[PDB]
Amino acid sequence: MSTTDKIEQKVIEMVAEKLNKDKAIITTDSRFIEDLKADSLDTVELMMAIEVEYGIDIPDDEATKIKTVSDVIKYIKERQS
Repeated sequence: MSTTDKIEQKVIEMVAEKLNKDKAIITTDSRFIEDLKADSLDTVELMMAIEVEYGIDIPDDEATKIKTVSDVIKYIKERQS
């Protein structure tokens, strides 16, 4: 049995709290960065909430490795020690 599976279905609640994206907007290719025009000073805390929530770390280098629903579950997965 694996718990990570719950992450693939829980991600919706994550991305919804990360960039304040409504559940009716949560999409795999959610480009909130462009559509919502997520500024830099804003992404600082917005993206930070992903570290205090998941309890992991995500440097600028991997900032684009957990932005998408498929990348967040694909990265955080292998990242989860």
